[PDB]
Amino acid sequence: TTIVALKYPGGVVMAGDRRSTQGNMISGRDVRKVYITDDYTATGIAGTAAVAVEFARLYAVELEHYEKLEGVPLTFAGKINRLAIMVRGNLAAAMQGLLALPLLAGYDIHASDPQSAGRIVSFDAAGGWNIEEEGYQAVGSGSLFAKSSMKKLYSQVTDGDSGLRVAVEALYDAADDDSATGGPDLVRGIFPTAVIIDADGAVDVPESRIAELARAIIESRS
Amino acid sequence: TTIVALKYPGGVVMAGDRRSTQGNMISGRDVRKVYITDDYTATGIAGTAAVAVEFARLYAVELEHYEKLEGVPLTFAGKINRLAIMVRGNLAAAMQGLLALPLLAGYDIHASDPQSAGRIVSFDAAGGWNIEEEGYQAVGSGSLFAKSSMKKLYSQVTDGDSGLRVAVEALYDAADDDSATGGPDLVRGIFPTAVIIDADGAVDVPESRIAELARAIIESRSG
Amino acid sequence: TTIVALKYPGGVVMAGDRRSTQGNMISGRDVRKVYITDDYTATGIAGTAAVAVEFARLYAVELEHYEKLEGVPLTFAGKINRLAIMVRGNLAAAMQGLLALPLLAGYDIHASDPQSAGRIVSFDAAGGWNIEEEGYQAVGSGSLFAKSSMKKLYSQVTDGDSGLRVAVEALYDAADDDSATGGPDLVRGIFPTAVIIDADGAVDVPESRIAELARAIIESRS
Amino acid sequence: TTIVALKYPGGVVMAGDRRSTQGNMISGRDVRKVYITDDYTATGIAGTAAVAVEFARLYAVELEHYEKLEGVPLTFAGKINRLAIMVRGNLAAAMQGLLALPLLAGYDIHASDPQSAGRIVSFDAAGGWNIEEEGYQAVGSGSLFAKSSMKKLYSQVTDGDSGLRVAVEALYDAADDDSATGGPDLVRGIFPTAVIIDADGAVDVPESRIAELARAIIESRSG
Amino acid sequence: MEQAMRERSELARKGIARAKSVVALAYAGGVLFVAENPSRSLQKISELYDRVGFAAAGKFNEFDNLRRGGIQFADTRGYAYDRRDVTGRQLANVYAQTLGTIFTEQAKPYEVELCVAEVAHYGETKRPELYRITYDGSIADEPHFVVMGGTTEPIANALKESYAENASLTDALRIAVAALRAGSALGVASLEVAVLDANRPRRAFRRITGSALQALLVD
Amino acid sequence: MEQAMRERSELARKGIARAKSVVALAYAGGVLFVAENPSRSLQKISELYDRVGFAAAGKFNEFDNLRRGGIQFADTRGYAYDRRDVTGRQLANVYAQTLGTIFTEQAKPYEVELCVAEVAHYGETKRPELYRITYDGSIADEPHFVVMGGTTEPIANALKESYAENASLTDALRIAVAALRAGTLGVASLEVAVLDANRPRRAFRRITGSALQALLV
Amino acid sequence: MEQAMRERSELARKGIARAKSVVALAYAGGVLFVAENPSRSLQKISELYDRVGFAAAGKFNEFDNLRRGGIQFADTRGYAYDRRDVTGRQLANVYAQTLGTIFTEQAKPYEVELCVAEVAHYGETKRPELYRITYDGSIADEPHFVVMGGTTEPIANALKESYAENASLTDALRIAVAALRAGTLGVASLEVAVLDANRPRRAFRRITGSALQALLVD
Amino acid sequence: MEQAMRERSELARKGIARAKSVVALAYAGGVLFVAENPSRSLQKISELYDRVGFAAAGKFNEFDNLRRGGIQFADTRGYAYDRRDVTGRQLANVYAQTLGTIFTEQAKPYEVELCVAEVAHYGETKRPELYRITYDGSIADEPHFVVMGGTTEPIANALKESYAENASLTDALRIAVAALRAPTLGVASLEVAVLDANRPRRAFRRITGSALQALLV
Ligand SMILES: COC[C@H](NC(=O)[C@H](CC(=O)N1CCCCC1)NC(=O)CCc1ccccc1)C(=O)NCc1cccc2ccccc12
Ligand SMILES: COC[C@H](NC(=O)[C@H](CC(=O)N1CCCCC1)NC(=O)CCc1ccccc1)C(=O)NCc1cccc2ccccc12
Ligand SMILES: COC[C@H](NC(=O)[C@H](CC(=O)N1CCCCC1)NC(=O)CCc1ccccc1)C(=O)NCc1cccc2ccccc12
Ligand SMILES: COC[C@H](NC(=O)[C@H](CC(=O)N1CCCCC1)NC(=O)CCc1ccccc1)C(=O)NCc1cccc2ccccc12
Repeated sequence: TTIVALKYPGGVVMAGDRRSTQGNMISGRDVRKVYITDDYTATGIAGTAAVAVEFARLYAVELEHYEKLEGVPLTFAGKINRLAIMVRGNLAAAMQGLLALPLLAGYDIHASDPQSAGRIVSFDAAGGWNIEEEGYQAVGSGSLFAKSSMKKLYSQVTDGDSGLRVAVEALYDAADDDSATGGPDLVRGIFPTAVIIDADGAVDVPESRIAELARAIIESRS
Repeated sequence: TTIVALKYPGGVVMAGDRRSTQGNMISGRDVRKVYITDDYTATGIAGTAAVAVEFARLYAVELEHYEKLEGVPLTFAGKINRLAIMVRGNLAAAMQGLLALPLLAGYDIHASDPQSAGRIVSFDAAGGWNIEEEGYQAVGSGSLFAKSSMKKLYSQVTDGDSGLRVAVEALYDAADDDSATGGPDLVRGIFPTAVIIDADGAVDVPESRIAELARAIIESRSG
Repeated sequence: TTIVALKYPGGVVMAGDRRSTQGNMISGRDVRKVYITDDYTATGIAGTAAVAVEFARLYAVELEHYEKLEGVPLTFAGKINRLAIMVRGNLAAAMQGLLALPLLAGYDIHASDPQSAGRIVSFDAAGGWNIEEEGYQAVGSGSLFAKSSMKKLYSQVTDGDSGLRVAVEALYDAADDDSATGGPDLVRGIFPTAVIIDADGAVDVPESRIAELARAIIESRS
Repeated sequence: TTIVALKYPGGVVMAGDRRSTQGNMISGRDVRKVYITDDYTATGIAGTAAVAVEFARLYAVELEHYEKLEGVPLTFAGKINRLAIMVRGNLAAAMQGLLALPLLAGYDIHASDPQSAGRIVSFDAAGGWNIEEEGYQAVGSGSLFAKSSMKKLYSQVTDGDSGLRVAVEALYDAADDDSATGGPDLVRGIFPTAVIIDADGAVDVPESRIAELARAIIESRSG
Repeated sequence: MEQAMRERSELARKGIARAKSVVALAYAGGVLFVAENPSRSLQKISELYDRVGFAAAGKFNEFDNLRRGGIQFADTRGYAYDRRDVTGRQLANVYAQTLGTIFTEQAKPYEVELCVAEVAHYGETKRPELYRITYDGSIADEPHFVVMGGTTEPIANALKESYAENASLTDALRIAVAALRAGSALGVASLEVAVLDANRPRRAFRRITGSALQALLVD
Repeated sequence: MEQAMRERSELARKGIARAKSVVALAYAGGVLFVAENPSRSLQKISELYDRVGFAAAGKFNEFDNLRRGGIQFADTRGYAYDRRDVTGRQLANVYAQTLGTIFTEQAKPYEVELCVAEVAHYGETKRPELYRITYDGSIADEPHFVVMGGTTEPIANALKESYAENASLTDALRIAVAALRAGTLGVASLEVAVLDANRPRRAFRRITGSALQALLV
Repeated sequence: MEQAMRERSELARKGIARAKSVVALAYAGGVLFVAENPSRSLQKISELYDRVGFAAAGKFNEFDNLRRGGIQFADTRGYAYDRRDVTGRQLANVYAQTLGTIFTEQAKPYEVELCVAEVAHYGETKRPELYRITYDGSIADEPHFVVMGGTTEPIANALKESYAENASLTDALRIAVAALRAGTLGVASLEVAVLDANRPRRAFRRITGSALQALLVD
Repeated sequence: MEQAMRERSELARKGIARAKSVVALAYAGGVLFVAENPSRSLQKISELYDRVGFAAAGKFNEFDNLRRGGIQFADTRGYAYDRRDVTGRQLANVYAQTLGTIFTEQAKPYEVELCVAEVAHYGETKRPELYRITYDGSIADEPHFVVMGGTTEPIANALKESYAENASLTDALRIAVAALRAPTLGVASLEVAVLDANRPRRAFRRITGSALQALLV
């Protein structure tokens, strides 16, 4: 599994692969690991599938719950804190093999500079959190390959599109060196999923664009 | 044990073997592992017999309970979620040997088109779930053999009867390579159980049909 | 221990040996392991003596309790379910050595065909249950010898008397190959206990008849 | 420890030795292990001394408690059930070394035949129970030897006196082969304790009677 | 309290008087229960234990609660000790205690009247026992018959003269229905009839229904 | 004591007399439930178990509480034992016990009247059972029909002189709506359901919209 | 018994009669909620679930308690099963049960009146549903409009004469504010929200300030 | 029922009328709290959270209980979520809920009246918010000023005629003390505090002693 997130001028992007494994066996090819949790926030999760999906769903439900009760969404720090508390709450089961790490990407509408409103927060198994100032972050079994790739490719990010291509390429390198992360399946037409968030909100990146970007990467590597 | 489920145009089919074992010893030949949980859903379960049957029973009771209380049956997603929560609830006992994995096959009446309105959901021991978009799925000690058989035979599925054939044949291959899965007992006349579900609901396939199909498979592999 | 039960045309029979052991030492010769739990049901139990007897007593009391409270006895499926729940309830103590497996034989008065209204249900330690649609079943340390004997002798079962013979003979083979199962003690005149159930209810077979069958079997083997 | 009980025509007899040990060390010479729990029942207990005495005392209190509350004594089956429930209740502590097994001898006033109204019931550590028809029974570290002696000597039991002698002799053999069982101490004048129960109730056998029978046995074995 | 307890006693007594009547009388074969009951399936007479039966008059849900509680008590005592230790005197005693506590402490007193009957065990010579428990826990030991519910005076008088403790089942039944008729103004459709049959091996309680009861009625 | 119970009983009786009426009568195909119900989505008649149905009159939230309690009881009993051990006599009995306790101990008694009906199992031959439980836990076993809520006397009388055993579905329905009139009654003001003894498992079945309009004319 | 219940019912009825009025009516685009509310941050209309909205009249802390309880019920159910299993009928039913319990057992009955409204899911053609729950748990399902709080009769009649099915948003708004007057408003005295059947997921949306002024000019 | 609630409302109302008066009004620098207080250590105005202040009139132990409960609520929210999620609307709402429960269910209702005020965070342009919570849980959203305790009418009218939306601290204080009069109150009978929108984090600060004396002259 690999989830990537990077900031571009005025927005943020998050992408994730589609592969589910049980040990060495492939048990999933169309899996979705990146979710839109609220109008301006998206979460990608790595680890035990059951716990991961429960995290994403329950987290979105919690945010919208606070929004409807108090008439205003949580501050971004509040969202961070609740996700962290959820992870810390799962620590016990994580020690027993039901581990799940989230990666949070958002656009803070209360931020000072509408271009520096992008937010990327990483977590550890104890619910430690980090707001990333260096522009990108990844989680999962291929996160070190994806981060080391983005370390070289990030200078190419100049708008909401170059960022998507650097994300997809980082996922490509992750799948290139990590068998638990799935790369582009041109035979079946299955590509990573992506969500992009700017001042207009959080939207799903259409599949066709990720397909064309992936093909560009592949033919570039041939 | 092997439970198979596959989608056919306008419906779904689920079949299961009949063998009950304790270690190497065979302790059952007529066991049933596929149950009609509601008018449009059937569940096949693998693992510890007690836990499996209790899962099927309690699950059916839960669905009908919600239906009678709220005057409408659960959405299919709701049914999936409840089964998953049940498995997740059993995880602790599963760690001590009372493991039970279900496989869910249903017909979603709220689907946008009675073509591909069939649904197949598989689970793991932590109650992870997956809605299969590739047409078939299996669970149990022979699930890999059955899934690999259906990987080759699925292109032949065009209606309910061809799907039922491919299901029974996948069970035949599973029993061919896995001693914990039982094949057709032509001496006793005991064959896998099957349920087929379409817009008219979920019905039990009569033993006759499954027998004819089994002998068709045997004679195809013989002469 | 060996408990056998087989169906005959229009009824069911259940028989059990009389031996109580502690390891290798024989601690009982007149023990009874088959009980009439209901007007139309009999239960034989194998394992720890205390747990077995308490199972039989508590189960009979439970059935009669429901009968007097609701004015009608439980359906046979209900009886199966209650016995199963009892075993599953004991699983914890069974893991520590207080193990007890029951075998249930009954006559379903609500069945469509009175000739096939006999019922035989076997259980496992987790309360799993099986309604036998094959004619016979056994439980205990000698149950495999008894099942393999009945596999050959079952074709001879045509009435209650032939069924009782086949049952006692299966117990004879079990005791022949299992030292924990007791055979007929011709010196003391102690023979297996038997219960037969038809439309007239469940009655205990008198010891004289079982002794006659035992001597027939012995002479047949010499 | 050895407790014996045997049936004689119209009654029952129970006897026990007097030795208390801690490992190899003798910590008691006059210990009493057989108790009259009610007018028609007596219990002799083997194992941990504390638990044994607590069993006898608590049991007598329970029986008399029921008698005063309901105005009638328990049926013999009821008494057996209560003693068994007590043992099963102690199972947990028994697993940790506080084991005590009882042996019950009684006279059933509600029995059909007064000559065979004697009752001897043995128990196991889970409170399993058996009503003995063999005629005799023993419990304790020497129970094998005493039961094997009574197996040979039981045909000589024709009344209460011959039964008493056979009991004391079984205790003598038990002490002969088991160092945890104490034999007659002719220097100190300490002999086994015995209780005899008939239609007139349960009475303690006097020390002069048991002493005479003991000296007869000793002289018979000494020539 | 001088008037609260008076009001409670009156509520219960009136409740019992406004309800149909029940009779239980000892006959040569054991004990006979006859109750005016139009229902096809709602019972006023029940088995308690092997040789112990139960009859009630008053509000259904309340004496049914008491019936279920009595069955619970009996089965529990038989399990804890032995079946032979469960006696009619015991059930009568626990019913007296229970109805006393209900009468003093429940939100509303129970409009019920109870009869606990016991016949001898198989093969034992012993006269039947009848116990009467009232809404306030009062307990009485009746020797021949018990009448509960409605206007009891005509039924008690009818029974008191022309009674046979050694009557036949049919004779005792027809005397019982006669006494029930003296408190009117019946047949199979208006009666619930059951018997504690001292000649049965274990469970003495059995119901007399339909054509068989018609046989006992019409001759 | 006397006046508290008097007042509770009167509150309940007035509450029931102020609510719409419901009738349930046995016919050749099982049991028929007809209730004055203007609502599109609120129900006075419901399924309890495979062969057991439920009808109620009075305050909605209260008899709905009782309905859910009955479904819970039935499902639990079927799980603990078997689906065949669940009977209409049981649900009626528990409703009597419950309504007795509510009437005696709850802050305000329930202004409800209940009917529990049972038809035979598929293939089994058994006369239907109708049960009526009132606000104080009183229970009665009716052989032909049950009327609850509002002014019953004219409806009960109408049924007494117009009901026949083993009527057709259309006949039984017309008789039911006729008896309801005595105290427009088209499809828009009716809620109709049936326990159909001819169904294999779940006998409860609603008759709504075009089908009901067809059955009325 | 009867006197305590008379007093509870009377207290609740008077308390509701003293509070401002709320109207909810079905129009071509969904359901419209209009309530007399001079405050600028305290709410009488709120979102319950994706396609389910909530309106209340009476004592604020009480119907706000009920509002939060309804949100809790809806979110908990949607989590336990699925978002499509949460319905307006369910919420109305649970509000009836809860208000029954409050009216019968709490120290003081709730002086509140509730409306639960549901529109169809995106792309589905389903008629809107209006539910009215009263201080004692009585529930009724109206097909066109619901009026709560204050003197309701003049508003109910005003709507009865002036209401038309499938009206435009502006039309329904004008008719609603008109019916409210008979019992001069504008943006500073109104709280207006709508269940917008044309929105993909969350149908609830508020109409405030400049937009509301635009719809009021018409 | 009705009698009991009337008596409760009267007890609380009389209690509030007999108590000292408090005023809270928005000025150019934030929010101003002025209260008649002869004590030296018993405080009627207090800090709740970063930008949220609290003022009360009535029985001391009771509104002090509410003050502590509000502090607990605010701190708990800020910890569970974030300090920026604690708002004046929330504290006012929870105070309305709490006083509702107290008014209906406590042995004696609380003879208190509450004001929750909030100013903007440092560097933000948000007009102050004033909330008024009364003894029965009624909550109101005031735009300019709130007066509590004693006979309020003359003070409320005085502020209605003399209020200036953007007055200076000295000006607003003079107006508040003026309206409070309508013995000769001064820097010994007054407790004054301010929510100063120009503080970086904690906006609540007291104006006492020499500084306050400077403000009056
Ligand atoms: C690193 O670990 C690999 C992990 N794989 C798993 O967790 C796989 C996934 C799988 O076989 N299925 C998905 C659910 C339906 C059946 C098929 N189960 C397991 O590993 C079983 C866990 C377990 C074993 C024993 C006792 C308790 C628990 C994975 O793919 N994690 C990636 C992932 C992230 C977010 C959402 C997801 C949703 C579905 C699948 C994967 C998802
Ligand atoms: C591969 O997994 C082995 C499993 N075996 C078992 O479950 C067998 C079944 C069995 O002996 N009997 C069936 C019911 C009673 C009569 C005989 N019990 C066992 O293995 C004992 C479990 C145990 C656990 C912890 C402590 C002690 C013991 C099996 O065959 N499972 C297959 C299966 C799936 C769904 C429904 C079923 C229903 C009946 C029988 C089997 C069923
Ligand atoms: C487990 O297979 C061996 C078992 N043996 C036992 O259960 C024997 C029986 C025995 O020694 N006595 C019977 C009662 C009176 C004294 C003599 N106890 C034991 O083995 C001791 C159990 C235990 C010890 C310590 C901690 C926990 C548990 C047996 O024979 N089971 C067969 C059996 C089946 C149904 C009813 C029975 C009733 C009485 C005796 C046996 C019965
Ligand atoms: C286990 O078989 C040996 C047993 N010995 C014991 O029970 C002796 C008794 C003993 O030393 N004394 C009696 C009391 C006054 C001092 C002397 N305790 C012990 O051996 C130690 C107990 C223990 C060990 C570890 C943890 C907890 C506890 C015995 O003799 N049992 C025979 C016996 C049966 C009925 C009633 C009795 C009463 C007194 C003494 C013995 C009795």
